[PDB]
Amino acid sequence: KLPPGWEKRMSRSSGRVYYFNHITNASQWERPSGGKNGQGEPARVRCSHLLVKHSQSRRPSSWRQEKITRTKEEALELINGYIQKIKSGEEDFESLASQFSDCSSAKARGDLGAFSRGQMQKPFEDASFALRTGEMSGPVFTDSGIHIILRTE
Amino acid sequence: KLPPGWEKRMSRSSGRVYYFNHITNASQWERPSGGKNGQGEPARVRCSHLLVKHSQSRRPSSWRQEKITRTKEEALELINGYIQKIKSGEEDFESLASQFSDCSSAKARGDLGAFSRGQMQKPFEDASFALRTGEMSGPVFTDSGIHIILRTE
Repeated sequence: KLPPGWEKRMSRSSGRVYYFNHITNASQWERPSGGKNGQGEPARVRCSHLLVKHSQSRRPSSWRQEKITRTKEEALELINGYIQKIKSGEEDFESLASQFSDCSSAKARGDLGAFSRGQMQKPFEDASFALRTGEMSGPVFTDSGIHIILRTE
Repeated sequence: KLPPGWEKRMSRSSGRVYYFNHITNASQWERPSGGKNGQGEPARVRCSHLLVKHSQSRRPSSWRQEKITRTKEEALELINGYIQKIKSGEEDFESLASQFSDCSSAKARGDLGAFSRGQMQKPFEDASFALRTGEMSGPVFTDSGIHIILRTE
């Protein structure tokens, strides 16, 4: 039981039990399922994303700044903060992506349109295809930087 | 702190702590916020809903059945099951609304379009306007029956 990549975990040095997805890096308190079988993954998905680059990005530059100097660590710090703000309900994905995404797609509020496998960097693709409609990933690491992915279709 | 209608609660006879919204009846393990002030509520929203009627509905009839005979209790049982299935990620709101909503809007996968205050039954409206974009309510009781509301805009 439990959909692809999902496993019950516990925070280190704590008694907090949650569910974590090994493919999307998403964490949630809620059990990810309650049967459907032989479903596989979708052949095509539509996602939006929020990218936070760092000094180690293949191209450490964006519409936000000519030279990204933040470290991988600081980038992750920011990504976790954005995820926290979205999950709290205080800020929505689209407004945060429009303001803070280091990807040009920020102009379209982070929307990347629909795509199939073979287009995006492997970890990005793996996470995108492991998300069910409406789900949001955790921190996804690619050569571009760190992403938060939202599956819209 | 905590947005409109939200309060930290605990399940009776248990140690399970969660957050509950008194206006939308939504329950979640996640703190609903992490500051914005003087925000009020949106003047217009767009929502989708899934209605489960019961024998006490003003009009106990729908495209699903000429006579709804289920009790208020059974209707609530069903609504809670749908909320559970959506939160698990096993089923999405639109497909469930298309199949089980007793409202004609089922034809549009539950979409009601955009609206302002003064159009919908009071409890429905109160819940809709207390939802932030993307949020889903808990069981909302109106004269029509019991609803699950999803704010899309």
